[PDB]
This record gives sequence, C-alpha cells and structure tokens, in this order.
Amino acid sequence: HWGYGKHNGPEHWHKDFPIAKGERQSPVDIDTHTAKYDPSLKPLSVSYDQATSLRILNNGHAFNVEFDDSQDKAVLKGGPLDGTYRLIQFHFHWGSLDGQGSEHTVDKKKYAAELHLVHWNTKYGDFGKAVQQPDGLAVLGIFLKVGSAKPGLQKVVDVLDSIKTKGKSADFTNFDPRGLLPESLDYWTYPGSLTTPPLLECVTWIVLKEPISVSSEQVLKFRKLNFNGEGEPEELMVDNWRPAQPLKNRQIKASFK
Ligand SMILES: NS(=O)(=O)c1ccc(C(=O)NCC(F)(F)F)cc1
Ligand SMILES: [Zn+2]
Repeated sequence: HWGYGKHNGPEHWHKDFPIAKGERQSPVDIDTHTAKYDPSLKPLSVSYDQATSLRILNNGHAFNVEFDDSQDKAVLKGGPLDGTYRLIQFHFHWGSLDGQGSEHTVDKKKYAAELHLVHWNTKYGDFGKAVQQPDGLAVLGIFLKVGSAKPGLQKVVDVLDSIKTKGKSADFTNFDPRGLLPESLDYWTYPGSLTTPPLLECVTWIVLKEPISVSSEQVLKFRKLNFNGEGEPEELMVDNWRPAQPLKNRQIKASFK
C-alpha cells in the first residue's frame, strides 16, 4: 500500500486518503518567532511510573513499542489537555543522514529523528473510537539530535536485530519510557493529525522544545531495519518521515516565555 518511496510516498497519499490535503494536517514547521506564549497553558503531567511495556513490532513503516493500555497506568494529563490520555505505543521517524528524519521542524531545522509517544483519551473507551474524535489522541513529540548516547534508548536499540523485517515482533517487557524524556517539559502545542495514513485529524500535538541526544551508533541501528518482509528484496527503513504540511488556520502555542 502506502509507504515512503517515490512511488508510494507522502505526495501520493492523498489519492487514497483525501484528508491528506485537509485543514489540520501534521507535521508542521514550528516558527519560533510566530508561536505565542500562552500563560494559561499548564505544565504537562507525564505519569509513567506504572507503565507496562509488552512487545516491540516492526510494522513495515517504523517499529512500535506497545504498552498495556487496558487500565490508567502510564498517562498524560495537563498542559493543553482535558482529562486523561493513556499511553498505547511509541515509535520514531528518522532519516538516512543526520540532517533529516524529524517530522516537525523548528524554524525549518530538521532533527535526525523524532519520537512519538501516542496516547488516547479515556473518555472514548477504546483507541479505535478515540481516533474518530477531534480530541481523541495526544502525541508527545521529542526531537533527537546526534551527540552523546541516550542510556535509556539502548534497550530498544539492542532488540532491533530481532525485528529486522516487517511483521516481526519480540517480547519487550519492563521498559521504562521515562528514560527517553529530556530534562525540561517546555513545549509547543497545536491541533493536528496522524502523520501516516489514514491521516485522521484527531491529535493534540505536544512537541517538546528540548531535544534528547542519541549517539551516531544508536541511530545507525535504526537505519539497519528493513521496510520489507523476510526473504523479500532489502529496502532499508530510512526516511520514514512526512514533510511539513500547511499550517492553514492554526496557531501554535508555547508553554514557555
Ligand atoms: N504519531 S503519529 O505518527 O502521528 C501516529 C500515531 C498513531 C497512528 C495509528 O495508530 N495509526 C493506526 C490507526 F489509527 F488505526 F489508523 C498513526 C500515526
Ligand atoms: Zn509518528
């Protein structure tokens, strides 16, 4: 179906998913001079102490670390959000080279990669109902730059060999996603969409200002993954990012002065 190549990449997606040309698409460029500080924005509450990771899956577009979301364990609250959003999975988008890979950009600057921690609003009961609602998801986005290693990422990098190709999964219990956060939780926020088909307009985006640093060796391991299934021709999983989309009639708000 859809993917990231010239024949099936982002510029094609609108033919099967016409919302691609919609009014609240993601990602976007964050213009730091135009985003306005909103003193009414609350601190984010990231409550991940009770997180229960279960499995890691190569789905042919990225790899997802999945959590048990059958109760209010790992949740995101506060900031621009009303109510409680449960962590369901995280994944990354990254580049073939260090100068590209993020989906959001900051003053047109691309980072090497971007982590998305995906949460759904518990008022809608299940994830499939939530993605049908304009306030159904909250995705916490964190930029990755290349520098020092991120110790809390190494457990993820070391299992990637076992899920090299599409449809492979592995047990992945006891992973603590607090080890992927930066020091500061200052953020930008705007209403947007899923960045992969079906491109549903159901996301409150919360993008942290402070990137995390990962090492060149860590990001090199992401780039050894494959988009293809086992035995099929090898296509390295790189450049699985959607470019910035028109901001249209939206305002990006900053939590910080
Ligand atoms: N974080 S993100 O890249 O915008 C992103 C997060 C989640 C999903 C997702 O659950 N797609 C499967 C669904 F909902 F069945 F359509 C897609 C994109
Ligand atoms: Zn994503």
